[PDB]
Amino acid sequence: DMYIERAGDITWEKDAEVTGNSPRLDVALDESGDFSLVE
Amino acid sequence: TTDGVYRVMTRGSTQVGVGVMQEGVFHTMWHVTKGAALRSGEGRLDPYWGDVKQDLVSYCGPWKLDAAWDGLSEVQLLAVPPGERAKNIQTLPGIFKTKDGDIGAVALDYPAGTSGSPILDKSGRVIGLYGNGVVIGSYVSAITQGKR
Repeated sequence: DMYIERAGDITWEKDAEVTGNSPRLDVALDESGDFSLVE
Repeated sequence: TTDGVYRVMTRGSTQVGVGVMQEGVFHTMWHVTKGAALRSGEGRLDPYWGDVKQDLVSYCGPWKLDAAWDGLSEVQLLAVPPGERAKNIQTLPGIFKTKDGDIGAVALDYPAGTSGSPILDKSGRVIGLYGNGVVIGSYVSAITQGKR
């Protein structure tokens, strides 16, 4: 039994926590949908 | 059928993912449901389009989300974590550089059951879904968007 339940509206929130960095990465995407790093 | 963000549950119950209802179509990542039918109350949602390489699937109609990261602005992950209320996390995306062009990427590492959570631009439009990515031990998610 896979089922869904509403959890909220899709909205931007002005007072959201802010975190995370912004890496620039070379990647490849294979037939299975898997990303891998490339050098 | 109401527009919004939804938990994807399986049966005790476990949250396996998240998705977006928009314009009567439910959008999530292929690896969350593997294309299985979904229950919604007394109703049933059947898969309509899916693609393993994009890791995306839509139910009840074709993929509707088409906004894209602008490459410059901060975005918000509308995370729906297992056992917790929906919560916005703001971030500046990095970039996946691929031979077919650049994809925005968010360096946020949340539980597997948040896969399918929408990433939003400042206008509130869904620019992609969270949960297919790479490890650099820190996970980085592509901002995965389909085609409308």
